[PDB]
Amino acid sequence: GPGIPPKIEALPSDISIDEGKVLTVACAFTGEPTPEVTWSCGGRKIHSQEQGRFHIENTDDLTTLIIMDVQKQDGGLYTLSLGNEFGSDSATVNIHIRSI
Repeated sequence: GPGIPPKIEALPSDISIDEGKVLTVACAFTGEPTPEVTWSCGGRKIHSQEQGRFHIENTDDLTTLIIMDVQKQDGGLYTLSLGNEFGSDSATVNIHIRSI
């Protein structure tokens, strides 16, 4: 086909979750060819780690950020960026971790 610039369908502005739980943030998108997905926090790319607490699952129209056993230190602004040959898009979600 002709190609389609990437577009984050929607990302929440804010999400609150209890400390100690597993956070799951799914976000739908469009783009052709499939956009490269980058999640970042503090200006730094988050890497999906088999043995860590942070995991990322990407498909052709969805990306899901997973944070296991969330801690207060995990709170903050997470940026999702999408890039392909026809353009880019980004959005930020503020993750709030609730005490106790």
